[PDB]
Amino acid sequence: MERKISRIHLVSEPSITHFLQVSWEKTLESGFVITLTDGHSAWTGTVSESEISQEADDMAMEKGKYVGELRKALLSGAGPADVYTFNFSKESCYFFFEKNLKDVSFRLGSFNLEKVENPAEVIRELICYCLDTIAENQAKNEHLQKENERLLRDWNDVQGRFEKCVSA
Amino acid sequence: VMEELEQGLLMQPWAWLQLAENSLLAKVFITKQGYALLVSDLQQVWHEQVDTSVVSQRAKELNKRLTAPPAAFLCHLDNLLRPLLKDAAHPSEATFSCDCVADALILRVRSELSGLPFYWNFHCMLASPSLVSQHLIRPLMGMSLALQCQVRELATLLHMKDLEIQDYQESGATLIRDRLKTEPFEENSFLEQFMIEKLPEACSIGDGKPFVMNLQDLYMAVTTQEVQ
Amino acid sequence: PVMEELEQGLLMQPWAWLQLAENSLLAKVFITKQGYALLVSDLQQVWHEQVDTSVVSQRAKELNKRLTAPPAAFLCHLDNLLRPLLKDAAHPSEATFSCDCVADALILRVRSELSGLPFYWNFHCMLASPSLVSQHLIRPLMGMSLALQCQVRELATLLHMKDLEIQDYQESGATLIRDRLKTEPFEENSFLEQFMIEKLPEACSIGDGKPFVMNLQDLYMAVTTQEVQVG
Repeated sequence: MERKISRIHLVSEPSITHFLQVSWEKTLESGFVITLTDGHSAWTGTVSESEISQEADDMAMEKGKYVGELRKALLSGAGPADVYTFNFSKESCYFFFEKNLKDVSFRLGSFNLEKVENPAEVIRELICYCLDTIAENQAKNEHLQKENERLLRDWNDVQGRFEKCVSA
Repeated sequence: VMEELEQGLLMQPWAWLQLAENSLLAKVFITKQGYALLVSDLQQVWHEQVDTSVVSQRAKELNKRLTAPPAAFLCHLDNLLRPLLKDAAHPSEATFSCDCVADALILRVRSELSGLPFYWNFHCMLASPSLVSQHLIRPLMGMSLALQCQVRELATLLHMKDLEIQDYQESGATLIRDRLKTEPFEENSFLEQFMIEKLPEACSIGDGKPFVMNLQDLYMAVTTQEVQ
Repeated sequence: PVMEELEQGLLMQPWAWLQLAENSLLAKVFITKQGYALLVSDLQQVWHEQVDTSVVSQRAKELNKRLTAPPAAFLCHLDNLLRPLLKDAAHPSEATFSCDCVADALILRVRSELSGLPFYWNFHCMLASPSLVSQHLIRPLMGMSLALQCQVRELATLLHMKDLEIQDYQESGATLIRDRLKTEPFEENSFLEQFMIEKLPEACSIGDGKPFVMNLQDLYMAVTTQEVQVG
């Protein structure tokens, strides 16, 4: 159940940053659940394989390229020169994202999100997941540092032993 | 506005186009206010002049998700087309396909910009007799006349060089390299030899490639002179 | 088959200059006992016509009544009247020519005196099809241009060989006697640069088409024959 949290700036409200959480089971192709929050309200939607296939067919391109573009846009995997614009109509709860290219734009995708009666629960879940991953990464880094220190010490000792033996 | 497109198309050279094991000769002039295209296959000629409004109308229907102004679309199309027309054997990211329905040629170009698809179709109807004449017949006759004048100048220069060589031969010495001896140049004999030996290959238009590769500067100069 | 022979004959024939009452035209006519085929142009539009014995007889009866002639005799007389004019101009003709450019069609009226009696004919030439126009004007002209370019290249190579021979003569302990007979080295780029700015404006003027018929007809005929033989 892979998850990814990214920060975006909607054109409608550029003075604040929204958080987009995308969760998928195995791969983005199969489907994913997205959640857009701003600290006070949350909107959750789901996209299935059928919707992705229909969008790819409508845009008339291979599924792989569309999946790659979706990964670059939603998961914040953009390259050195790649601008993506996210629009969200709150009154209609319609969230779409497009790729900006000079003076032209491509409507990369669109979904119809729905409000959740308890944004607090999802906010707390997101914060708890962030804290858990932070702790896990810190523990892994500490273990790796310990291993590196041990390896360095052993390497130095073996180097000294070799220095003695070469002259012996 | 409209006249500028016609003048630009007239002042443009022919380019070779390859598509689905087929060849075409294309002249394209694209500006922010529209474009003009003329495509020939040595048997028929099709022409298309297009303005910004129709560009937007066709683009919004071909690329549903593309939100672009006519100027940007035209600039992108020009940047995509000019490199291919200028020369071949380059990173051609565009695929071309031509089809005839009843009397008009539909030329579809499909490419990718920033990895996203981009389509454009030229619906070029048969060119009018005046346009075809002005673009092919008169320039070709002018080029032929200019080449004949060049041949006459070359013959005169050869005659002068032969006179100098004869001066040396009659009053002078012998060449150290006997292999360099050259026969006197006779216009009638040279023309006869050319006609019976190399005319069949020289006059082989083929699919239009030799016309583009060999003489295009002369065509441009003749067209410019005709304009003035 | 008769139509095919007429088409082949028209293709073989060379262009000729015709001087009407006010204007001028480039024309190619091929007449046989089975009918005729004509192609006229004015460097802006091309008109074509092709008629068979029946059409010829109907037109002869409707235009010049009181004349009872078979179509073969009428075609032979038309050939006798037209061919001398096309072969050479500015000679005793006594055959008035006129043109009327009706909407999307042309009418070429020819009037003559046949043994001292009136003889009228009209060519109803409609706009020529793109295929015929291309085959008759465009491809032959491109072939002629390519052949002339090849001739220019050959002459340049000959000039280069002559320059090499002159250099050998000069280097072989020689001394030119007549200094005036001194040809400078030949450079293709310099010659082209001089030509394009000195003679192209006057050498690329087609005018009314007279230079085309007066200069580039043998090459045109050869190119057309080669194209026919190829296919």
